[PDB]
Amino acid sequence: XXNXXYX
Amino acid sequence: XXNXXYX
Amino acid sequence: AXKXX
Amino acid sequence: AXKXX
Ligand SMILES: *[C@@H]1O[C@H](CO)[C@@H](O)[C@H](O)[C@H]1O[C@H]1C[C@](C)(N)[C@@H](O)[C@H](C)O1
Ligand SMILES: *[C@@H]1O[C@H](CO)[C@@H](O)[C@H](O)[C@H]1O[C@H]1C[C@](C)(N)[C@@H](O)[C@H](C)O1
Ligand SMILES: *[C@H]1C[C@](C)(N)[C@@H](O)[C@H](C)O1
Ligand SMILES: *[C@H]1C[C@](C)(N)[C@@H](O)[C@H](C)O1
Repeated sequence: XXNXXYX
Repeated sequence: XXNXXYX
Repeated sequence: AXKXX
Repeated sequence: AXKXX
C-alpha cells in the first residue's frame, strides 16, 4: 500500500 | 471528517 | 466501514 | 504519516 483510503 | 486520505 | 492501504 | 479525515 503506502497511501490510505477508505475505498 | 468521515473519509480518509492521505492528502 | 473503514478498504485501503 | 497520515491530511485527511
Ligand atoms: C483516521 O485518521 C484520523 C486523523 O489522523 C485519526 O484521528 C484516526 O485515529 C484514524 O482512524 C484510525 C482508527 C479507526 C478510526 N478506528 C480506523 O477505522 C481508521 C481506519 O484508522
Ligand atoms: C490507517 O492509517 C492511520 C494513519 O496512520 C492509522 O491511524 C490507522 O491505525 C490505520 O489503520 C490501521 C487499521 C486498518 C485500517 N485495519 C489497517 O488497514 C491499516 C493499515 O492500519
Ligand atoms: C498518507 C500516506 C501517503 C499518501 N504516502 C502520504 O503522502 C500522506 C501524507 O500520508
Ligand atoms: C473509510 C470511511 C468511509 C469512507 N466512510 C467508509 O465508507 C470507508 C469504507 O472506510
